[PDB]
Amino acid sequence: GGQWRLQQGLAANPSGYGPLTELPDWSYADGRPAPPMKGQLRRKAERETFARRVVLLSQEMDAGLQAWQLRQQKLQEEQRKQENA
Amino acid sequence: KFTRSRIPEKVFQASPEDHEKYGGDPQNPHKLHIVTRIKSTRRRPYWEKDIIKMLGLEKAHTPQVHKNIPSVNAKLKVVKHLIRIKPLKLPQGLPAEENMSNTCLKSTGELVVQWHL
Amino acid sequence: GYVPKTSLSSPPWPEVVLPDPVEETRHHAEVVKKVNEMIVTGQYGRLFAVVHFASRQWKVTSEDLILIGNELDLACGERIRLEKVLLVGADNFTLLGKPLLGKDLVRVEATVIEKTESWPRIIMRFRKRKNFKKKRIVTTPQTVLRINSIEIAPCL
Amino acid sequence: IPGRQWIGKHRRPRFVSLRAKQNMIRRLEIEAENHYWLSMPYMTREQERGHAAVRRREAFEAIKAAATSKFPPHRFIADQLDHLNVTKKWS
Amino acid sequence: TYSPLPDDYNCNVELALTSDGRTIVCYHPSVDIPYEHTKPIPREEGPMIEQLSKMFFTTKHRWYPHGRYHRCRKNLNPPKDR
Amino acid sequence: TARGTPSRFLASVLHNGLGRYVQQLQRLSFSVSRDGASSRGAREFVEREVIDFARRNPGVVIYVNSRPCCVPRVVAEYLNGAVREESIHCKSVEEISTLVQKLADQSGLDVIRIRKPFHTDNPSIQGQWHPFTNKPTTFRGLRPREVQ
RNA sequence: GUAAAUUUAACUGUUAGUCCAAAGAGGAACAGCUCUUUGGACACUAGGAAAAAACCUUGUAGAGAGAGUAAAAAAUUAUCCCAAACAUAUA
Repeated sequence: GGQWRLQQGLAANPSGYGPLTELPDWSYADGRPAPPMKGQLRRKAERETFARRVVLLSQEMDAGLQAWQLRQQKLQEEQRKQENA
Repeated sequence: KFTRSRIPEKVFQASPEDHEKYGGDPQNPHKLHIVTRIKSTRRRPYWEKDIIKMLGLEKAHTPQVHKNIPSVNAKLKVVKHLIRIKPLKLPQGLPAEENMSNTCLKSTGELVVQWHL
Repeated sequence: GYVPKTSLSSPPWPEVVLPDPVEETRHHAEVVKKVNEMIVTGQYGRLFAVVHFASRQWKVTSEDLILIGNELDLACGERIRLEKVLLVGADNFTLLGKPLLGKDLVRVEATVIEKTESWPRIIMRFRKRKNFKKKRIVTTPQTVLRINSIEIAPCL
Repeated sequence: IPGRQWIGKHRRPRFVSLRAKQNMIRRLEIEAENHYWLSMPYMTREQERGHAAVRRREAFEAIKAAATSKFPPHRFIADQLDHLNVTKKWS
Repeated sequence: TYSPLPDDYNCNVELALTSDGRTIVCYHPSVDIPYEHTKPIPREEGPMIEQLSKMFFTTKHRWYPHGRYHRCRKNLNPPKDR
Repeated sequence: TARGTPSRFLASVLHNGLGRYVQQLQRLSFSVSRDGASSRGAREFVEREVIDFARRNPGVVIYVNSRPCCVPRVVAEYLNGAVREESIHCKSVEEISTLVQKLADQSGLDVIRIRKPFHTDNPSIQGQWHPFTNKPTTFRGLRPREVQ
């Protein structure tokens, strides 16, 4: 059952993102933790690249909106110095 | 003969009923798309294959983000029957550099920074 | 709002009704207090823990062995603890997480006894009429863990 | 039945199960949602024009540098003179 | 003794949640079998196969012997589980 | 293939994790040739790595023969009598180090198939299932359709 | 959105097939018949439709005694029939 999991905002596959896979799977006896799983490293890298791509697209299209605004304003202002005398 | 398809644009004039059905917001329209492939490229023509190789959608059920520019919409409008596109809502703003290696994505379509394992 | 009794007007399933929520909570508090005093005194005996170590679920008890199909980056005879315990049970009581159980209510130890590589397994692909005949030998690495103890603690 | 039983005038028509119809409806509702989320773009076409030109240009320049960069690898004296120790001894 | 499901066919088990909600505790004791439900102790090679067929209720096929090939492939010292 | 080869059940030597852990390998026996190409990768292992391997776990007695032969080999004698012979001819440094570490980090039991991934010696805490668990009892023990 | 395209030097090989949807021609608006075209698949993996190259779902490949899904269940009143059954326990 995984349609119910989605209508409750969970990963449909319990081996996806959740407590079961994110948390470390072991620890040394005294208590000092142990180097993470290579799956954890791989998924941290993939999520990092995803976030960076989101930043790139968002801020570049905003820069495009700003550039279009100033281009239209340049058209407006250099339309105004042709109306003297 | 079989050809490409030209969808009439009237299929994309969302109604107010649609707005209140899905998470509608006509004005202040959403910035990005998160797109996931849910069908095979095989048994489907070659230009669909090329598009699904252009939008980064090689593996199925692997989400990839894209702009909402009409160019990418004109690409998605011919592989729409192989993709599930959901808005990437950002309840709190896009992450900063220090807290970027500690972010994660929820199945409801939201990117969130507070992901302590 | 009335229907004469008939074989199909009513629902065949016997319509149960749930207990009153407040009395239900009081009952739940009483029984958890009972299990808590059982754990604090020492009633239990041996314990079995359903654990989620490193690929999949193992049902584990004291003294026993578990073969994992991958290396674990640990010297031989180097004590370890297994977090992610999703069931722990004794003769009379058993606790299930939702999904997991805190790192204080259940403590599962372990040791590594041997690191081996599995027996040589064969991958052969073959197709008829095409001279397609591929052969390969694979030796997965494995490590065997002795589960040492499973200590439950009163914190409920 | 004449032969090649799945064709011919007296073909056997397959039946439409309920779960196949339910699958059709699932895909079709997903399509309706796609139609919605393609029904409102951010930037009109006149606005996007050239906004990401710099990124594409630098990516293509990276491609060009990679293409132009192919050349034989170096050749060191150490390799040729370290093959000469397949006759080590003890004495 | 709560019986939404009639927990009397076998025994009774009590369910509860710890106060916060992140652990579920179930109490199941070994119900003992009552006394007054108890009772007191009360104080020739074809017919061979047929009689063994009726006593153990298996059919006749498995009782005939097997040849040498099917009895050198049998494992004399099999591994011991547990 | 599985049918065509032996098998076993998951096992330790002497319940080798309960009280403690004892290294299973007692002995390693290197044979090397002073003047011979095949032993080259082994020769340096006697110069560079063997000293640190000998100190890095001291329960193993390491012998090195240094005969005037042409072939090397390593004999790994274990506590329970099993001898693992391994060939190191025409090998190099890193692979011989990996081999000797692999020998000194496994038990002596044969590498043949493992049938169960576990060896739970007391596989029940709550009472193994027989067909009468979960089956009710009746008044005076009347099997069905009886009278008295 | 992409990371590929064009050109130079260099040889071999195939060079056209079958079936399905679609527009058509011939033929009986038959043929597992012949012939053009746009697409798909096959001659490569796997699961389904009973068996099933050609229909539907799926691609990049190993180990696992872990999980979620895809397609996917037949309804109306001329040797020897051919799945056994079942109108209702919360999809």
